[PDB]
Amino acid sequence: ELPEDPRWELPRDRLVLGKPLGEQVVLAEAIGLDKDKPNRVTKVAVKMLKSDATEKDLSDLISEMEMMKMIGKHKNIINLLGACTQDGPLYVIVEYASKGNLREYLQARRPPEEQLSSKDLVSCAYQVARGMEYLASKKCIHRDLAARNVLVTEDNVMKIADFGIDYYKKTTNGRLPVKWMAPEALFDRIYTHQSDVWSFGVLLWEIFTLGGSPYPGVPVEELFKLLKEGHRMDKPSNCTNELYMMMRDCWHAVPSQRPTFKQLVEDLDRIVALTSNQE
Amino acid sequence: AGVSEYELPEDPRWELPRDRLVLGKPLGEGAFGQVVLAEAIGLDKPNRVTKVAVKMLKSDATEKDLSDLISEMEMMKMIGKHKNIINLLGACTQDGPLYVIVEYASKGNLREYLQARRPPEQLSSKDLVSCAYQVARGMEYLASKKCIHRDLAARNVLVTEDNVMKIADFHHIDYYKKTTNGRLPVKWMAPEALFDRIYTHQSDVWSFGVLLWEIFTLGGSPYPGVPVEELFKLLKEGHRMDKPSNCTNELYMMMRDCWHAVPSQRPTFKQLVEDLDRIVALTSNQE
Ligand SMILES: COc1ccc(CCc2cc(Nc3ccnc(NCc4cc(C)no4)n3)[nH]n2)cc1OC
Ligand SMILES: COc1ccc(CCc2cc(Nc3ccnc(NCc4cc(C)no4)n3)[nH]n2)cc1OC
Repeated sequence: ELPEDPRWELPRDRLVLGKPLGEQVVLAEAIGLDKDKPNRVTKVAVKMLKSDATEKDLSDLISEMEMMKMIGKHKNIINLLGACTQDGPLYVIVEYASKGNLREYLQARRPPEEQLSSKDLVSCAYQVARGMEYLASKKCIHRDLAARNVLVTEDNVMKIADFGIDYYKKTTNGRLPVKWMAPEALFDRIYTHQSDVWSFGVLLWEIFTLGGSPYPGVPVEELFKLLKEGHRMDKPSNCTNELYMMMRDCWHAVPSQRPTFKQLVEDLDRIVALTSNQE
Repeated sequence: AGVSEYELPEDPRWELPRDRLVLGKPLGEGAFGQVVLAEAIGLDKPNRVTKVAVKMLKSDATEKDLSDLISEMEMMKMIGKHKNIINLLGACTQDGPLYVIVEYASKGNLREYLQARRPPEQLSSKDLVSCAYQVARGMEYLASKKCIHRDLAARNVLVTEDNVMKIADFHHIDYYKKTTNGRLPVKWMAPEALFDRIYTHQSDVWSFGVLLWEIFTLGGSPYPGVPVEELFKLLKEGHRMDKPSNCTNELYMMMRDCWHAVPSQRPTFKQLVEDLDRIVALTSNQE
């Protein structure tokens, strides 16, 4: 049996499980998630263990939930809304983002859903930096910050997910997560907020290429050689010299010299206000 | 070889006496040939010196390497003169090693020329389109003379003192073989040339598109860190190199057109020369 936390506990008859969202996370409807409004349904995402899970997988899911409780609420992160911990499988209830991951969102909006202006792209970057600055302020290190791990809501709000290793392992889309990793995290296994800033630099590149794949055709061994040579990704087209300078600053060889998330948030705030929405 | 082991046939139209050629510093070398800087005393008519490039065999060459050098010289005679190609000026074929005398381009290859001029002799957007126009004009002439290049890349384009673009070097090939700079020549090859060994003027158009990419990236390296096997996989997926920064949508559409999967759907060198001529005239010299 699991211990019961009344702040977060939702009765099981208040949760209507729906279609799976991805491979497990399912779409669901929560009845009266808020105690003050018991007659309203909220579309939510529910994370649960599969039938083949072990006692280690359960402790991992519990730890993720406990971590989300400690971190607290922020507009630019996927927030915890509740849990079903008693008399049945553990359900971790989180915010639902209907427009999917940021990579897919940007790809679907490439020129021939709707079209994104230059100001909208800088706004995505600002929102992600904002969420990262909050997570860093809570002493949290992400370790896999990428566009695939950023979710977009119905109201186009950016929300960071999975915040709370074999180099040759590939993702579902067939990409290599090492391509987002700072050299000190890759070669010395040193993970800091500065190593996440390097990953944010790769994320900025993904935004301004509208869901572009980093280093296409490059295997792990060749990437290690590019990083050792001090190779850096090329300036995307439809990217200012100022935004490319930001990416390059995030990719400083010396971690202490990279900008912080606080600086990135301030710079991005000023750039948004100066960026045209007319193209 | 056809008596060439002991003596070469004469061609008085092109023959320069050996005492009228002063061999100088080497410019570069391959597996069995080499290129040296030289001074030629009175090429035309009479006593003035011209700085020239001389191609000759290395001391380890075979009869096959000699027949290859002879064939290159004979091909250059057939092709004729054009401003945007390295032209034949003469030869020393009798009583000694074969010397193939060609035009000297002092500012080196286009890849180095563009890299040395990256911002910190700056080049404007009109200068870049002008390089592209000049290469297309040289290629249009070579194609009109039934010459298929097979290795059209910025490394094989030479730049003279007056900034004129001149094309040089106009189962046997190993895909895994690298250049001096450490690049893979397969990254310039058309898919039909790569997968079906079909070489045409349309396959050279594909290479010109990769050359256009090299110009607008100011000597940028195509597909860095990509091995041969992965490149084959990118081409099979219909992957295309990204639009460089400081490159118009019109010039990127030109590159993409050059990279059409169907060779008949690619522009011809005649069409590229016409398009580039119109673009140059409309391109600013102010940036
Ligand atoms: C306990 O740890 C987690 C905390 C939060 C999440 C995100 C839950 C979620 C998913 C969605 N919206 C969509 C829309 C379209 N497609 C998907 N696919 C599923 C998917 C993508 C990612 C990123 N994570 O799950 N989701 N909103 N909210 C997943 C977590 O575990 C992997
Ligand atoms: C019959 O085949 C050829 C016909 C012409 C040539 C080019 C001759 C030449 C070289 C130069 N100027 C410089 C300047 C700086 N560095 C060099 N490097 C030498 C080099 C580069 C390439 C391309 N070919 O040779 N050359 N001007 N003119 C080469 C040929 O075969 C390899």
